[PDB]
Amino acid sequence: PSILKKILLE
Amino acid sequence: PIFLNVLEAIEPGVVCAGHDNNQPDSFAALLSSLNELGERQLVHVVKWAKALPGFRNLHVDDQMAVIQYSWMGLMVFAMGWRSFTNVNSRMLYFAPDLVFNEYRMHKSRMYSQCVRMRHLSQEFGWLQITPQEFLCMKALLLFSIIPVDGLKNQKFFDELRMNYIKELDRIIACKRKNPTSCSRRFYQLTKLLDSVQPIARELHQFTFDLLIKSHMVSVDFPEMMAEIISVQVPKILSGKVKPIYFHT
Ligand SMILES: C[C@]12CCC(=O)C[C@@H]1CC[C@@H]1[C@@H]2CC[C@]2(C)[C@@H](O)CC[C@@H]12
Repeated sequence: PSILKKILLE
Repeated sequence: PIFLNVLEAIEPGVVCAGHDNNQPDSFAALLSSLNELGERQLVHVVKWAKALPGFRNLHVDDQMAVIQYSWMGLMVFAMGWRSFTNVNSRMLYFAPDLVFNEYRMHKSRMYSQCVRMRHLSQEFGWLQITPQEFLCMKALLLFSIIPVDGLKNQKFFDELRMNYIKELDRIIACKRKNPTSCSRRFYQLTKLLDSVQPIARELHQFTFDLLIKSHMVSVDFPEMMAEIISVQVPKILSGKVKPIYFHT
């Protein structure tokens, strides 16, 4: 995704 | 009981839907709020999921996949638990500020799906599920649905799953003598976990149809929501991604 992905690789 | 210490310690807190109760109920308002709630609870799931024992062992890509394919069943499960402990499965406690009474159940046009959700809610009572069984069972849900081809590192996903199954197994085996009750408890609970899948897919179908015509009914979709319902849900509905059942 893109916003989901960020919450994870975070 | 290290595993249990962890599950109990990382359990998400109370999440509000941000619903404006003072507004008359109306399809759009109810669903727009469930979607907002859905988007919020999705954040906690990702944080909850990543702090799970052995989770970061999964290939970062299978971490997205599993979370993206199983949130519906996870959220519906917990929600059935909140309902059971608060409004005693009488109603549907989606959030503190978004409780569904029979009226709202009909008003959102999902009475049928809500009836099945409330049934699940009752099962926690009928089966006398403990707070510990609920937590081990809910962990398992995250590993309960995958693409038919397999994830990046399927060999490892199956390992993690096996361990979580063995845990739910110990949770039952603790504080229980002899062996038909255990063997029997394990049968009831794996059946309960299975019954979650059928409900999940119904909501998947419902939300997908909803998104397609969202702009016709004035129902808003958060960004990760509208994103996941058209990029991951469609593959569950088209048979690419499938639930893993214990029983046949
Ligand atoms: C997962 C949520 C929101 C979180 C929860 O407590 C369970 C509940 C089950 C119905 C879902 C809802 C999120 C938004 C959806 C997906 C609507 O689009 C249609 C079905 C709704």
